[PDB]
Amino acid sequence: PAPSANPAKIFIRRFFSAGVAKNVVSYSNVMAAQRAME
Amino acid sequence: FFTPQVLALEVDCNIECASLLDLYGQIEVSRSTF
Repeated sequence: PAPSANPAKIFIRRFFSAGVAKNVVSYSNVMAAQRAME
Repeated sequence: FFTPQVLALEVDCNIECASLLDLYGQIEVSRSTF
């Protein structure tokens, strides 16, 4: 079944960096959604 | 007329130093001047 080999390694090569625990959304997006509730 | 047997070894001897980039705190960032 599962081959564990996706073509999504194109980013972890250098475009991303492993083991960093990056946040999922930009802080600008958070505050934008914040002020948009008022 | 005599063709040498090209063996498949490649020597190197080139220490990097050692890794020291995993101790520091890691924070991914965005457009500069945070």
